[PDB]
Amino acid sequence: STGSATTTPIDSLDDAYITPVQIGTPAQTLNLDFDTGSSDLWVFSSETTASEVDGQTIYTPSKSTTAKLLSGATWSISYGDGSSSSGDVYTDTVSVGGLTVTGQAVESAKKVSSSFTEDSTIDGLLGLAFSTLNTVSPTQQKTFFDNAKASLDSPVFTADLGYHAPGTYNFGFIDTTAYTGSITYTAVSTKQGFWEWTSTGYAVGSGTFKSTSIDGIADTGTTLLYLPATVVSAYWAQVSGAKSSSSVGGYVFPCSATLPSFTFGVGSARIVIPGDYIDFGPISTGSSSCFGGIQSSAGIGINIFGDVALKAAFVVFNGATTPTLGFASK
Ligand SMILES: NCc1ccc(C(F)(F)F)cc1
Ligand SMILES: NCc1ccc(C(F)(F)F)cc1
Repeated sequence: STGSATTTPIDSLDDAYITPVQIGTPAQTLNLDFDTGSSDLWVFSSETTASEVDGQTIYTPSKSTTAKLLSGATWSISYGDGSSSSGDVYTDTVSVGGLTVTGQAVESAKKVSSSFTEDSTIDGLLGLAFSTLNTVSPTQQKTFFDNAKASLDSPVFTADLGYHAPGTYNFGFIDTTAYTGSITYTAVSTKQGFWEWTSTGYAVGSGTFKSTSIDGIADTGTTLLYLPATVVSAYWAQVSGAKSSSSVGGYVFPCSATLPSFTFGVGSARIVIPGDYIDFGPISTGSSSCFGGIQSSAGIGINIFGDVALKAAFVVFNGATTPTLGFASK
């Protein structure tokens, strides 16, 4: 079997992408944030503290004839940005673009952090990292991808994120019409539960390519590109007037500047991020200081190839017994 679903940016800056997901019988359609950096499928629900819901579409298990409460199971998650949520667990039927999984763990939020409440466009998250990171206790649960793997034509999914435009998540097949040239595959380490890989280096604009190993994770659930301080300093040094601002919390630049592209290596291949992808607009309404899309990972502890990098490529998440990541230009 296969599945295909359109994913849409939630705002004018591509801060996140939402994809419609059908849950329950009859279907309840929720717009979920597909997150290859986490492994919980959790949703706003009829059980969520009422004051913590502000416009989200909620999952109502009591209206689904296929929902079963997973007795005694709870979940609690904290994301690298400080957001968090927790609740109890149902199993139900979950469908993504024609691909159906029965008995999927659907984690019902009882409590969500403020950043989720204020995001009226995101009804929940669909985790696509490895199931070892799932937070359900006392019995760990599998991700949607792990549950679907056996019935998929090929144990893969692909991310084709758009720049200020819709894109596509495909499950079980590779669309050879969606990219140019060849796909370059690179080894993945699952030892931390992430889609973790090693980039072979970088270039700033038309500068010389620097061969150097950068270990990081492919994370559709993170907006920006977080790289080591040496690399990030080399990039912003090429933008007149750019500086790291402690009050803002990262590199800012004059909104009148033109940004250079950023190239990152995948084996012997190169993915080029156009400079416009790195502009995240004014730091406050009406400001002439703009926020940069490439930031330092020094405070994080791991390098993150977030949406800024991934949307410049066609990305294959190969969940074979030896997992790999594939990157192609598009
Ligand atoms: N998108 C999920 C996510 C968020 C943060 C991290 C961090 F910070 F731990 F790297 C990993 C994965
Ligand atoms: N990386 C996972 C993640 C995704 C979105 C959010 C937000 F935007 F809702 F806060 C937090 C954490």
